[PDB]
Amino acid sequence: VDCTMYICGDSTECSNLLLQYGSFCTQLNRALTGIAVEQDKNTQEVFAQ
Amino acid sequence: LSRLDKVEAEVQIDRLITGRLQSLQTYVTQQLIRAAEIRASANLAAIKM
Repeated sequence: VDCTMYICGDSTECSNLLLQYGSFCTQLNRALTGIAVEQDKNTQEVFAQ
Repeated sequence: LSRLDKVEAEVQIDRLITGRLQSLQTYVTQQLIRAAEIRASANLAAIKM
């Protein structure tokens, strides 16, 4: 998820307001990327034996 | 606290409280899920032992 496109969409005005909450969009994208890499790990360790 | 009188300050402080408390909740939730992952790995290591 692009946390900024989700929360604000195209708006620059919303994007500037959003930046004042700081790291939260980075935390969200980092969590979803970790979940995504775990799915390749899961398939690797089940099938690539 | 150096700069605004009490009733104007209280609104600004309530904004800081809200966002900081949400940052703490995010931390403690992610730590509870990491704790479950390490707990599972510790149970596996106890079995391996």
